[PDB]
Amino acid sequence: SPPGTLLPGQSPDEAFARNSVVFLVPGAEYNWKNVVIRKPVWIYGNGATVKTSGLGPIIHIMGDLDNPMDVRIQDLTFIGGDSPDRLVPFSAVLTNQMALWCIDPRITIRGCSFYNFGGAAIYLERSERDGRGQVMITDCRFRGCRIGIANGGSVEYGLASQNNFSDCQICFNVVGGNWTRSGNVASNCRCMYLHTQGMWYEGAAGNFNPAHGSFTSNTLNHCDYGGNLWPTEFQLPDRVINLAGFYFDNAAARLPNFSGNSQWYGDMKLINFLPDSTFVINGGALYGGPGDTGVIAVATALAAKVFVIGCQGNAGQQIVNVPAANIIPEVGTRKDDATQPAA
Amino acid sequence: GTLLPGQSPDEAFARNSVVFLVPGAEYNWKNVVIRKPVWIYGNGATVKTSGLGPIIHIMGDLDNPMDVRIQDLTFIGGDSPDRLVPFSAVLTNQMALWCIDPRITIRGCSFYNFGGAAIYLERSERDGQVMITDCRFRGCRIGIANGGSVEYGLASQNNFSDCQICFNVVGGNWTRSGNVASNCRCMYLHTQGMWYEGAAGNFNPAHGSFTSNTLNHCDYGGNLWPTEFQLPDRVINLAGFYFDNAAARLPNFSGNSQWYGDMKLINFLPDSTFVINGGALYGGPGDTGVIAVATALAAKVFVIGCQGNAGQQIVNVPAANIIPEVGTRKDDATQPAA
Amino acid sequence: SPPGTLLPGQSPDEAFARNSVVFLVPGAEYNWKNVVIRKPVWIYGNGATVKTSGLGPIIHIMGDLDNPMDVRIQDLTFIGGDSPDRLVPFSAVLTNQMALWCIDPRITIRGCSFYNFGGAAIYLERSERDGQVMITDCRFRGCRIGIANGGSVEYGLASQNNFSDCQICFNVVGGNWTRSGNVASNCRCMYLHTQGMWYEGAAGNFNPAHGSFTSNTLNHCDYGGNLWPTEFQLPDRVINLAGFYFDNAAARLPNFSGNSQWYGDMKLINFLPDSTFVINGGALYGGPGDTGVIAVATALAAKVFVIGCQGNAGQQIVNVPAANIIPEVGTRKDDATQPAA
Ligand code: MMC
Ligand code: MMC
Ligand code: MMC
Ligand code: MMC
Ligand code: MMC
Ligand code: MMC
Ligand code: MMC
Ligand code: MMC
Ligand code: MMC
Ligand code: MMC
Ligand SMILES: [Cl-]
Ligand SMILES: [Cl-]
Ligand SMILES: [Cl-]
Ligand SMILES: [Cl-]
Ligand SMILES: [Cl-]
Ligand SMILES: [Cl-]
Ligand SMILES: [Cl-]
Ligand SMILES: [Cl-]
Ligand SMILES: [Cl-]
Ligand SMILES: [Cl-]
Ligand SMILES: [Cl-]
Ligand SMILES: [Cl-]
Ligand SMILES: [Cl-]
Ligand SMILES: [Cl-]
Repeated sequence: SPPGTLLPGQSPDEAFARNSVVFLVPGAEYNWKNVVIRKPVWIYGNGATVKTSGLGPIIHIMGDLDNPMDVRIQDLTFIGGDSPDRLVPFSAVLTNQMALWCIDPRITIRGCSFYNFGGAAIYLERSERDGRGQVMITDCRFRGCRIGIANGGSVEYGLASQNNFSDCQICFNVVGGNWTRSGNVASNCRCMYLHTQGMWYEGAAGNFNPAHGSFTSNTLNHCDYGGNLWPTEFQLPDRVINLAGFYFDNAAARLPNFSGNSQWYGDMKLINFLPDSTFVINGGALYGGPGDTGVIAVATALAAKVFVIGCQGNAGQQIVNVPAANIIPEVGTRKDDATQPAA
Repeated sequence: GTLLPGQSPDEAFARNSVVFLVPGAEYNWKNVVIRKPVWIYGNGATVKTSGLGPIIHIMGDLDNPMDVRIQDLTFIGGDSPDRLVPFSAVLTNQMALWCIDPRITIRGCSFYNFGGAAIYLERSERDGQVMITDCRFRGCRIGIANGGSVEYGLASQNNFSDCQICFNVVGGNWTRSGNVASNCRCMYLHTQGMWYEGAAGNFNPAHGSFTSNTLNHCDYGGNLWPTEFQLPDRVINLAGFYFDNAAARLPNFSGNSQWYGDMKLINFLPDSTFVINGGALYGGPGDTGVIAVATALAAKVFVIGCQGNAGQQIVNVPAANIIPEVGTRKDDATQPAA
Repeated sequence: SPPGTLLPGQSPDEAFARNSVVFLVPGAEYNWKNVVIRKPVWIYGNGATVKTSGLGPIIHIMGDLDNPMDVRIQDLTFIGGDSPDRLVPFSAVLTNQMALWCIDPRITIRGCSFYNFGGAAIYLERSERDGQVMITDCRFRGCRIGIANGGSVEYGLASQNNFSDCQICFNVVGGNWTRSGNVASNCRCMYLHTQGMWYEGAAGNFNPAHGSFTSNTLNHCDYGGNLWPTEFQLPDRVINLAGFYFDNAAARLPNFSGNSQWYGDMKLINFLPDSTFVINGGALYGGPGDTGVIAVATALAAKVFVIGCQGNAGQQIVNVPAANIIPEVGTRKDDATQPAA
């Protein structure tokens, strides 16, 4: 192997430690487990596939926020197992079933695919509370994963755009604040966006300065009806929750900006958020029914702070607890029901 | 993995999972067939062709997890186009890529002077992720044609210029975001009885997402393609955005710029509303960049959070449906014409 | 040296003039100054780094708008110096401290990084008034200006880029660009357009701005992170920068939708009267004090709308009439001393 090439069966750790850039064998099958990257390196995957066994992650990446060079991973497929067991309860042990675990990340992940991870396919965390460590995840595919992307507290200002999710329970497990998530396509996932207190994958910085990012031009279809196979019921560290397409429950956090999103048979649960704010579902397409499929529900206590502006939709779409004066133009069927949203 | 000019592409694709072209070289291909996933690193090469297209036929395997991927490759379909020739079934073959049952990624490629659709995607049967990003389309009759049941694709950050129709839309649920189009007659077309519906037909159509796009100089100040356009069974008069299908819903439409970029909302499924949200609507003088809705459906259309000038005409949408006021509101039941 | 490879220490000018596509040595360190590209060429940077010295640009690119092939630069890091001197007054001298100076560009810049440029990291100009431009997935850090597009450099796309610790991200003259999905933090100004700018180029301040500005984030511009000064020297006067600064009676504002402004002040000083402007679908968070103020000139206030925006009580909206703000967001205020140029 000339310098820069990493063959199947060779030691990845040694290759990464000795090279600033590494090229994999085009279309080859690798088998990696707990590989450790301690310095910036670029990996050109060249259409290769990385399988694994046992307890993940496939790669541990120890970031150096001081170093101007980023870790970059392009054009690589990661396989976490065979098609998932969706009925297994989630637990601390399964949080290890990751493709990438990055701490203090300065990373670019572009054109990669992630199949059948029992935890988060990608997990980013910060070793200490503070965003000069820029994170970019674009043009990736996620299929069969429990969680797509988990960003811990103080992993901030990342960009996750133009990704495609299908058959995942939770696409974005959101803790760290200020991310832009734009132009992502999701279908047959229980939940595109989850934020609450007491989450998995908060990391060492904890649930700090959370969410309040940007969520634009995304599609979240068939969350609760007409495609998704993952259960609604989901085990957090201290309690069970009932997932929705968009789930937000944290009295100490603000919601992201929410504009240009399509929700066909979604459901959205705005359970709790910081009272010194408003929230607008802006420029959305809201399609649902018949029955309670693709419901948007807000806590009555906060309903007056929620608006639905410039949205299109059908009569079958239910909007729950938002005052009629707050919905311009009329869209869907407006309803009052203080039992909704349930946590 | 290297494929040289003059070698057989079919053999190279059938024998390799990944193929690298000679950087900057000129290839000459015609009716190449790909039957298994393969990645092509184009490396700035150019592919010319002759006769009847496509340049490449791609027979997809939806069962197979690997995608076909094509990067950094320029496709040339001919010399600068004959814009006055009537469109016909024969010209539908003048394609760069024809993909069936696609699981495909097309990134950083350029498509010049195709007499049909530069890219055509179809499904062999009614119900495979599709990504088309950072591509350039210039001089093509049609940019991207997605047939019925080719759904949930992403076409973003592409640039279209001097094309008659950028997106020939049949298949549903695509995201089309951040595309820049100038001097094209039509950015988006959906109707019944289209070209390139493919085997699944006009099924579960449109109702996708159309955000942050720019469609400029469609009917004035740049475009050279004719308005009049031949579908299989009738002639239509194109607009920057043309929608006529009583059995389909419109996409979400937010953050788009329309400078001299006419829109015709002729017909759509009555159990829906439509909003032109967060747009910039600039037009006039005269009837340039008109937004027109059928009077029968006008009450279901809203123009919300849009900016624009006095010269921009908005036709048949009720005044109560336009917040804030933008342009010059007008009633005219002869608009929009098919 | 096989065809298409350019090694450190070899002449870049000769390599570019002899090849249509060039591959750099993966992860190698190059040192270039005033390299000249006269014909389309693609550069695969392969994670290499380019340092420089003296007066920039690192690369001069003389475009041929007649030629269908683009210049393409991928996966390359450009270093303009050590961490910047933010208190130095800006002057004509420093405008040369660029990574890329392109004239009559047909160019794609993808996956590149730009560190510590004393001028514009990227400057695009047109040699004559009336060529597709794409700048995506790039990082800009410590630069005075990120991207400067001169007059008649139009219809470019700048999307999915990340800016931090820059004074001005986009120095906007040329019209009709789409700027979408960009993330900026700790920069004094994300968008600047006015008369009498730096980097107007040979075509001047012609057919300016009026593009598209969507899904961007501009955070901590005037508070809580940014270290660059507000006060900024243009050729003929000093201005006081804001996160979004627009002052040109002869130009229209871009479409403005889906943007987040946390401590991200906006000054709409002057713009063409035959238009309206809408802050659509935004998140507007500010306070306490005058941090993240949105201010419009009282003369033009009636033409400005704030539609479908969310925010907090601390966010100040100045001079926009109450009837123009739907739904209510922030604290509405009248003050004709704002915005100051
Ligand atoms: C971070 Hg292992
Ligand atoms: C970190 Hg602003
Ligand atoms: C995808 Hg919900
Ligand atoms: C089928 Hg939406
Ligand atoms: C599908 Hg050829
Ligand atoms: C391009 Hg209309
Ligand atoms: C030129 Hg708008
Ligand atoms: C173009 Hg120097
Ligand atoms: C970044 Hg203001
Ligand atoms: C702190 Hg935003
Ligand atoms: Cl660790
Ligand atoms: Cl679905
Ligand atoms: Cl967020
Ligand atoms: Cl191979
Ligand atoms: Cl065929
Ligand atoms: Cl034009
Ligand atoms: Cl659509
Ligand atoms: Cl009004
Ligand atoms: Cl070469
Ligand atoms: Cl020059
Ligand atoms: Cl976008
Ligand atoms: Cl602009
Ligand atoms: Cl938007
Ligand atoms: Cl004034």
